[PDB]
Amino acid sequence: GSDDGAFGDIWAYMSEALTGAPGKIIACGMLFSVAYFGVVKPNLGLALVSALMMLVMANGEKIISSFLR
Amino acid sequence: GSDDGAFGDIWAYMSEALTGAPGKIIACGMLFSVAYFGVVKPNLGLALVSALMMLVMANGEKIISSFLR
Amino acid sequence: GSDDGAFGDIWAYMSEALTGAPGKIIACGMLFSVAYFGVVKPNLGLALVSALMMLVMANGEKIISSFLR
Amino acid sequence: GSDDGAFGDIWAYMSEALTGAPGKIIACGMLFSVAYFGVVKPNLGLALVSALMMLVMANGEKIISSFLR
Amino acid sequence: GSDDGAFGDIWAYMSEALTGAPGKIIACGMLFSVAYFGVVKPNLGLALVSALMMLVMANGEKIISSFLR
Amino acid sequence: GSDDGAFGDIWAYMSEALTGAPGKIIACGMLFSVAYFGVVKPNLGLALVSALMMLVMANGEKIISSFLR
Amino acid sequence: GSDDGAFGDIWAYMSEALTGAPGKIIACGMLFSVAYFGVVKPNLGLALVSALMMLVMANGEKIISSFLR
Amino acid sequence: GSDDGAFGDIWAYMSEALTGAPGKIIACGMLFSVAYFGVVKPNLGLALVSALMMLVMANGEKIISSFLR
Amino acid sequence: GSDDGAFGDIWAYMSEALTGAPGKIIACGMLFSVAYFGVVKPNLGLALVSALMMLVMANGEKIISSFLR
Amino acid sequence: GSDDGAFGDIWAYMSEALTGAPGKIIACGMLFSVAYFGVVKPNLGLALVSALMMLVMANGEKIISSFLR
Amino acid sequence: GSDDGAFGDIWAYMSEALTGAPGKIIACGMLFSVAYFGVVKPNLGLALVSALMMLVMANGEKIISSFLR
Amino acid sequence: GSDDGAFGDIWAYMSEALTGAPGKIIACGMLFSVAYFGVVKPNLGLALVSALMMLVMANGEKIISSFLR
Amino acid sequence: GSDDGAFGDIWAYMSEALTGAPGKIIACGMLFSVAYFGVVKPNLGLALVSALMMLVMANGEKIISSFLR
Amino acid sequence: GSDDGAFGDIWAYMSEALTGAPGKIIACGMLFSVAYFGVVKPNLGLALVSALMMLVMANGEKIISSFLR
Amino acid sequence: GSDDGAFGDIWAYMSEALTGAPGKIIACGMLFSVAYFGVVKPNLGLALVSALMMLVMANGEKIISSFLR
Amino acid sequence: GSDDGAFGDIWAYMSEALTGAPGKIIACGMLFSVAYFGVVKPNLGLALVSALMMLVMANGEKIISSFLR
Amino acid sequence: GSDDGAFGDIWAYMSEALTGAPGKIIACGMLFSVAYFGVVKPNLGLALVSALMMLVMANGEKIISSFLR
Amino acid sequence: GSDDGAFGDIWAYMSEALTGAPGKIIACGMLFSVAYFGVVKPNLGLALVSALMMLVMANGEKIISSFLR
Amino acid sequence: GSDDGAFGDIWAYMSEALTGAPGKIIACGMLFSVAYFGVVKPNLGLALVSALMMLVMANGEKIISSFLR
Amino acid sequence: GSDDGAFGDIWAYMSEALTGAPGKIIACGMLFSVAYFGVVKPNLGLALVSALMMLVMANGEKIISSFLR
Ligand SMILES: CCCCCCCCCCCCCCCC(=O)OC[C@H](COP(=O)(O)OC[C@@H](O)CO)OC(=O)CCCCCCCCCCCCCCC
Ligand SMILES: CCCCCCCCCCCCCCCC(=O)OC[C@H](COP(=O)(O)OC[C@@H](O)CO)OC(=O)CCCCCCCCCCCCCCC
Ligand SMILES: CCCCCCCCCCCCCCCC(=O)OC[C@H](COP(=O)(O)OC[C@@H](O)CO)OC(=O)CCCCCCCCCCCCCCC
Ligand SMILES: CCCCCCCCCCCCCCCC(=O)OC[C@H](COP(=O)(O)OC[C@@H](O)CO)OC(=O)CCCCCCCCCCCCCCC
Ligand SMILES: CCCCCCCCCCCCCCCC(=O)OC[C@H](COP(=O)(O)OC[C@@H](O)CO)OC(=O)CCCCCCCCCCCCCCC
Ligand SMILES: CCCCCCCCCCCCCCCC(=O)OC[C@H](COP(=O)(O)OC[C@@H](O)CO)OC(=O)CCCCCCCCCCCCCCC
Ligand SMILES: CCCCCCCCCCCCCCCC(=O)OC[C@H](COP(=O)(O)OC[C@@H](O)CO)OC(=O)CCCCCCCCCCCCCCC
Ligand SMILES: CCCCCCCCCCCCCCCC(=O)OC[C@H](COP(=O)(O)OC[C@@H](O)CO)OC(=O)CCCCCCCCCCCCCCC
Ligand SMILES: CCCCCCCCCCCCCCCC(=O)OC[C@H](COP(=O)(O)OC[C@@H](O)CO)OC(=O)CCCCCCCCCCCCCCC
Ligand SMILES: CCCCCCCCCCCCCCCC(=O)OC[C@H](COP(=O)(O)OC[C@@H](O)CO)OC(=O)CCCCCCCCCCCCCCC
Ligand SMILES: CCCCCCCCCCCCCCCC(=O)OC[C@H](COP(=O)(O)OC[C@@H](O)CO)OC(=O)CCCCCCCCCCCCCCC
Ligand SMILES: CCCCCCCCCCCCCCCC(=O)OC[C@H](COP(=O)(O)OC[C@@H](O)CO)OC(=O)CCCCCCCCCCCCCCC
Ligand SMILES: CCCCCCCCCCCCCCCC(=O)OC[C@H](COP(=O)(O)OC[C@@H](O)CO)OC(=O)CCCCCCCCCCCCCCC
Repeated sequence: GSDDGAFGDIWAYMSEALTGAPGKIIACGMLFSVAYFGVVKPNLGLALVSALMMLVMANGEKIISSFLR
Repeated sequence: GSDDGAFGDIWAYMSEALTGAPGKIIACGMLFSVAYFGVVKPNLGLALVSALMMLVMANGEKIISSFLR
Repeated sequence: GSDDGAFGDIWAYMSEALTGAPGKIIACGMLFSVAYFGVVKPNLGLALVSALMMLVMANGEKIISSFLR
Repeated sequence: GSDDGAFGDIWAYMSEALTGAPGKIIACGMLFSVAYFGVVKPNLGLALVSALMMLVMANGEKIISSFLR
Repeated sequence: GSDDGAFGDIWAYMSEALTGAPGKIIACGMLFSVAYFGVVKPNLGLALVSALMMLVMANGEKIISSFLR
Repeated sequence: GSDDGAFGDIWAYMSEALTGAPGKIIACGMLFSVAYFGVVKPNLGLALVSALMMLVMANGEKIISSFLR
Repeated sequence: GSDDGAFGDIWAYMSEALTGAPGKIIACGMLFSVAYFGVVKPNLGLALVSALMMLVMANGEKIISSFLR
Repeated sequence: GSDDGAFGDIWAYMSEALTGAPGKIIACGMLFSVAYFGVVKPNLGLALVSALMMLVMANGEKIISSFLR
Repeated sequence: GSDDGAFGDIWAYMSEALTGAPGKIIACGMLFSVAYFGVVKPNLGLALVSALMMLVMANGEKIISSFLR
Repeated sequence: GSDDGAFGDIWAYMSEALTGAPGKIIACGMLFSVAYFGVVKPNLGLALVSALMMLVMANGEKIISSFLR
Repeated sequence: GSDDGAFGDIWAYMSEALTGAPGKIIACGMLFSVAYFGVVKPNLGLALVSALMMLVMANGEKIISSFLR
Repeated sequence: GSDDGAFGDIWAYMSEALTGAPGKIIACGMLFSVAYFGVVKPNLGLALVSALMMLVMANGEKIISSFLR
Repeated sequence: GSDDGAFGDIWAYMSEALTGAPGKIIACGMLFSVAYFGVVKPNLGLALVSALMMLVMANGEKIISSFLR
Repeated sequence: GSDDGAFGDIWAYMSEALTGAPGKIIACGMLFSVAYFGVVKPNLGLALVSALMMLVMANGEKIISSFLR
Repeated sequence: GSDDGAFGDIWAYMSEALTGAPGKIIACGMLFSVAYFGVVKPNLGLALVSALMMLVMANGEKIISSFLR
Repeated sequence: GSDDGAFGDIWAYMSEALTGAPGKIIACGMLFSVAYFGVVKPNLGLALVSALMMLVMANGEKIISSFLR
Repeated sequence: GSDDGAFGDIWAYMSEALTGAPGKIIACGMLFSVAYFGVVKPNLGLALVSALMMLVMANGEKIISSFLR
Repeated sequence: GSDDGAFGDIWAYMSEALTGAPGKIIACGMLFSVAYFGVVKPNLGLALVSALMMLVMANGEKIISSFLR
Repeated sequence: GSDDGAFGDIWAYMSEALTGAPGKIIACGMLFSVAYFGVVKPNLGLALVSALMMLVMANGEKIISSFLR
Repeated sequence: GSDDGAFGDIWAYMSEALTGAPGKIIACGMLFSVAYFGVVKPNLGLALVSALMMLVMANGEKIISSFLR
């Protein structure tokens, strides 16, 4: 596909925000949720799942660009 | 069918936008939704479903052209 | 029935447009709707229903000609 | 009743047009409406209702001739 | 990614709060839960798991910044 | 009741279509739905229910003719 | 009441059509609807309700004649 | 009141037609409507309401004669 | 029943697609789901259930043709 | 069945991804889960079950192609 | 209250029908529903609730006459 | 207020009919509705609500006379 | 109550069908469900509950006739 | 009860299928489940329970016919 | 019972697979489990139980055919 | 058709105004409406529909010229 | 298209107001609605949707100018 | 954008009220809701979500001004 | 923010009521719920969670004033 | 906080009822539950936990007043 056009700016902003401030806020939210739910039931596996989700987010733009040319 | 006519330009724009900027924006929206809903309930299967939906979107024009000659 | 007459040209245009540019535009609209509604609730079954509707559209002229001789 | 008279030609034209070009145009309109309304809410039952209406149209002249002798 | 933008202040507040007062409150909650559940079943391994979770929290901002550029 | 009359052709077409192409299409739709919903939750009991519904469809004309003389 | 009069023929036609071709067409419509809605949600209870409605239709003329003398 | 007079014949005809052929035609219409609307939404309660309306019609002349002496 | 008619092409396409590309895609989806859910809870019985569902899909057209003549 | 058609590309991508990068990611996830759950309860049998699941995944395309012709 | 008047016949018919044929039909409907819903989830408590509802129906006329003098 | 006047007879008839034949017919209608809706969802609480409504109807004339002197 | 009237035929048909073909079909459905759910969790107590439900169905007409005179 | 009627064919098919191909498939499913669950926990008592369930299935039609006359 | 019908192919495949490749895979799984659990607690009696389970599997089709005629 | 004549100037002005200032004003009105209605119910699909309507407006002159020669 | 003409001032005012005071008022309205609806059901995803709508509004003039030349 | 104009005062009032008395009232409402819903189900995570929503509200004016220039 | 204005009195009342009579009533409700749910399952940890929620309520006004200036 | 106001009476009643009749009823319920569950599994530790919960209830008003000024 083409990254330009009438919606090029919106797509660019979303792609940079995926690894930018909103993405970091969401990742910090996952970290806070993992810490909070670990008070009663300590489970560090959810931390690993959160790290994997962060890795997926870091590669989200590449995946989208590969699937949608 | 025929890709030309009075509505040829609209169809062409929609077909290129399916894998273009609007399609990439929608895919980034799916990625953001997967990241956001994973804060409380971490579920990486929805990421796989989103990848499959992106693959379907990448093949949408081919499917439409095959069904509608 | 008879495909000719005073309204033969209108019927011919509609029959070719069912699988032509307007039909492809409508199918692309279904694909866009399926992609958009899958952001919050991923559901690939609606994609299958859309494919079935496209198959029905591809056979619409045959069905109409068979029912209305 | 009698199919002839001063209005025999009008009745003949209407009876042939029920399954002719105007009837096929109306059936194609139903198909287009079913396809269009299926973009947001996919519902293939309306296609079945449209097929039943087409079947009724194909038998309209017989029904009219049976009721009105 | 970029730490600035419209959501830079929110991200900064969350990053400092991860190791700040809310994070310390959550860690104290884990300590209280470990002490309380140890009344009937004494288990100091959960204290070690809580310490590991605190160590993860102390490194949460670094992990998020490394994954999300 | 009587199978003939002004609506005899419509009733005949519907009765043959119950076990004909439309009925087979609906049964294939049930099979596709059973296969699709079995991806996340494998449940072969719905296949048995679909087979029972197909058996009911195969006997639909007999049931209608018995109830409505 | 009296089954004869100026409207005796209309009443006779309606009474025979209740269990005749129109009634059978309506019952086949219920069967088709039950089959179609069972694709996504298999529910054979609606088939039982349809059978009960067919039984009511088969006794409709008797009920009307008993209530209206 | 008095059932005779200049309008005695009209009143007599209407009173006998309430439970006669027109009333039976209207009741058959209610039965047909109940059967038709039950194709998509099966609801046998409307059949009970129709039976109650038929019972009211059977007692309409008595009610009118009691209210209007 | 009859495999031909106005809906013969749709039925043929659905029957071949049951064991064709869409059916294989659905089966691959079941395999992916079995692999994904086996990360946390390894359960190879769901693989056997998926194989049985694939066997049912391979025999779906035969079952439909046997039930609906 | 046929591997080609409108959905041939999607099926091909899924079949190669079963043993490709997504399949390897899922297998690495199983390995990570086995390692993590072995910290408190060492169980190398789950490693054998994971190896068997990997073997099943390596043969998934063959199984699907054999069941669905 | 008074059981007679212009609506005495309607009230009498309804009171006898509560324990008459319509009431027995409704009770048989409850029995059929209890049997049908017990196929997947066997629950004989709903049978007890249905028996209690039948007991209430048998005493409905007495309750109405006691409340409404 | 005054119970007499030009509208004294109408008010008297309505007050006696509230607990008379029309009121009993309405109460029997509530009982029939409770029985009918209990076929699919058994709920005896609606019977209690119906009994309370009957009690309100039995006291309707007293309430009206107390509010409107 | 009275077994005759306008709804006597419907009540008779339902009473005979409770122990007739529909009742036997429902009982066979319970047997099939018990067999199917016993594949993963063998539980012969549900067979006893199904037998008790069949016994209740065999006595349903007697219970209805006793409660509703 | 009576084995004939509008639903006689459905009941006959279900009764023969209880000990026919579907019943044998379900029994083979129980055998496969017993074999699979015996890999980790060898328990041949579940095989005896499965044999008893097969014996119950072989006598299901007799039980249904005895309970429902 | 009858081994043929709409489900004859599925039953045949399951019966041959009981002693075929899936059955041999399950038996090899039992052997692997016996070997693995014998590392810490050597117990050759579980090998005898596994051999008995294999013997039961080899006779599963005969048992099913004898119980279900 | 011919773009010239007595009404050539009016047609030219309307055609340029479709994509000119009035068309842009109408499109801005759609954007304002989408923003305003999104305050209570956020729905970005209406933005996509508005973009499609803008695309239709951009091609309106071509469509009119193609249909009306 | 042309931004000038008789309606150039209106279009200019609307374009500047989209990102001006009215647009900021509408965005503040979305923020207030998100805060208010979060009192009973806390949902920060609606905040993300509101941010995306604000981003769309910021690019509305560019989209309109690109679609309408 | 421009903060001045005819709607500058309204925008200024809304921006100051977001962090002013109405915003504080809404935040106190969230605190009251969190306290009230914690009576039956104690959940302090909703307090964290409320704090995050308050942080978003404190940065709402900055976000709006950044998105809408 | 500013604590004064048109809504200053409402905000003041809510802030004092958070630690006033309504807040104490809610805290007593939490204590009553903890006591009541401890009858069957004694759990004093919920008392600690309730104390923490009370501490949060005591600091709610400070948190709101800090977040919303 | 302030113990007076519009809700002062409700708070006073709740505070006195915590150690009054409702609190004593709840404590007696805990004693009855401890006695009842001790029939099969004698456990006097639950009596100690109940005594501690009673001590907490006796100090509930003091705790609430200290936390909420
Ligand atoms: C101020 C202190 C720093 C924040 C500390 C805590 C942050 C919260 C995360 C952990 C709480 C976990 C326990 C929750 C307890 C819980 O049950 O939560 C339920 C609540 C609702 O989430 P869902 O809608 O997924 O849940 C549906 C049901 O679960 C409803 O209960 O979850 C959230 O709202 C938290 C996720 C937000 C995380 C993403 C936030 C970032 C996106 C927005 C960024 C701002 C956009 C601004 C645009 C203007
Ligand atoms: C420019 C970018 C490419 C377009 C991207 C998106 C296209 C829109 C489709 C997905 C949006 C889905 C979410 C919608 C959200 C939504 O609620 O939509 C509601 C809106 C109204 O649809 P209905 O009238 O079916 O809805 C009734 C109620 O639902 C009203 O809300 O749906 C549409 O207008 C979209 C369907 C148009 C699809 C067919 C268009 C092709 C036909 C016209 C071709 C041109 C004819 C020209 C003749 C001159
Ligand atoms: C006042 C005295 C000092 C506090 C002492 C005890 C503190 C509680 C911790 C130990 C209790 C353990 C036994 C619990 C017994 C138990 O079953 O708890 C269940 C309860 C609910 O937790 P989850 O939602 O994880 O549980 C789901 C199910 O388990 C429900 O039972 O757990 C908590 O609420 C405690 C965790 C809060 C810990 C994090 C608190 C800090 C985050 C909030 C900070 C304030 C944000 C303010 C924003 C305005
Ligand atoms: C040609 C193939 C054979 C037909 C196959 C399917 C037949 C349709 C039945 C199943 C579709 C179910 C899903 C529908 C999806 C759906 O939403 O339907 C909605 C549509 C409208 O029904 P209502 O007006 O009850 O609905 C009001 C709203 O629901 C509108 O949506 O229902 C029908 O038209 C079907 C019922 C007709 C059945 C009675 C037909 C027989 C009466 C006429 C006989 C001819 C008289 C001729 C006189 C000249
Ligand atoms: C690109 C990489 C290759 C794909 C890898 C993964 C594929 C996904 C399968 C495994 C995910 C399992 C965990 C899911 C996690 C999960 O919770 O999923 C939930 C989601 C929704 O499924 P249901 O509607 O059954 O679920 C209802 C609720 O469970 C909603 O959560 O499931 C799916 O969408 C996956 C099934 C699609 C499988 C069939 C797809 C093939 C049909 C469409 C073919 C295209 C038609 C095109 C027509 C134009
Ligand atoms: C960054 C470091 C490298 C990653 C290290 C760890 C990876 C996680 C695996 C081990 C954690 C085990 C303990 C978990 C603790 C746990 O309770 O997990 C629960 C969580 C939810 O899984 P389910 O939905 O199966 O669970 C349902 C309930 O168990 C919820 O608790 O499991 C996962 O999400 C992990 C499986 C993902 C494994 C497959 C990932 C690959 C598929 C996606 C590939 C990307 C697709 C991208 C498309 C855009
Ligand atoms: C003949 C057999 C004995 C009757 C058996 C059943 C009686 C019906 C009650 C139960 C049906 C419940 C399920 C209904 C299914 C249903 O959806 O009903 C809908 C229908 C319309 O009621 P509404 O107008 O309240 O409903 C508005 C919407 O719900 C329309 O669907 O309800 C009725 O007509 C029943 C209430 C009549 C009850 C009061 C009747 C007594 C007043 C009239 C007395 C005669 C006056 C004569 C003056 C000349
Ligand atoms: C063709 C082969 C012979 C049939 C073999 C299997 C028959 C099915 C029974 C066992 C399946 C159990 C596992 C199901 C898996 C399952 O989840 O089922 C769910 C499905 C829906 O049942 P409910 O509506 O009770 O369930 C609500 C939710 O559970 C939806 O999942 O259950 C049925 O449809 C089966 C009961 C029908 C049994 C009664 C049928 C006889 C009444 C109709 C007679 C015909 C009337 C014709 C009138 C025209
Ligand atoms: C292709 C190779 C031959 C097949 C080998 C294995 C067959 C599967 C049996 C053993 C697996 C045991 C471990 C399962 C692991 C497991 O957890 O299974 C769970 C899954 C769901 O069963 P339920 O719904 O009873 O379970 C509810 C929860 O347990 C969900 O996990 O069980 C089945 O689907 C297997 C039973 C099917 C057996 C009956 C099949 C025959 C009926 C259908 C016949 C076709 C009808 C066609 C109509 C068109
Ligand atoms: C690649 C190397 C060769 C494989 C070596 C080891 C194979 C595993 C057997 C021994 C492990 C024993 C210790 C396990 C440790 C353990 O705790 O296992 C637990 C795990 C789960 O089994 P269950 O669901 O019976 O257990 C329930 C709980 O025990 C969960 O822990 O057992 C299995 O998955 C192994 C049985 C599979 C054996 C049957 C496999 C053949 C059927 C599938 C054939 C493929 C179908 C394909 C269809 C597409
Ligand atoms: C003074 C304090 C600062 C204001 C605080 C709150 C502002 C309201 C926003 C949040 C309320 C959310 C809950 C509402 C509850 C609710 O149900 O609202 C319903 C109400 C009606 O909206 P719709 O017509 O979309 O709704 C149709 C149905 O939902 C009717 O209920 O929504 C609005 O009016 C709010 C949106 C206005 C937001 C845009 C305002 C800016 C445009 C006008 C600028 C002035 C133009 C002046 C020209 C002279
Ligand atoms: C008179 C004796 C003293 C009161 C003793 C008990 C007080 C109740 C608390 C413990 C019951 C726990 C077991 C409940 C069993 C239960 O299931 O409850 C369910 C019920 C509904 O609560 P939710 O809406 O959170 O629940 C949703 C679902 O759980 C519905 O079941 O909970 C409450 O209503 C209790 C919380 C009220 C506590 C706050 C009350 C103070 C706020 C109002 C102050 C007055 C405002 C006046 C303005 C005019
Ligand atoms: C008449 C004889 C004297 C009473 C003897 C026994 C009293 C019951 C206590 C011991 C039973 C223990 C075994 C239960 C077996 C059991 O499973 O119980 C379950 C049942 C439900 O409790 P939960 O809702 O905590 O349980 C949720 C699930 O466990 C449901 O099973 O527990 C209670 O209802 C007992 C607690 C009431 C105790 C508090 C009562 C005082 C509050 C109400 C005061 C009146 C307010 C009036 C306002 C108008």
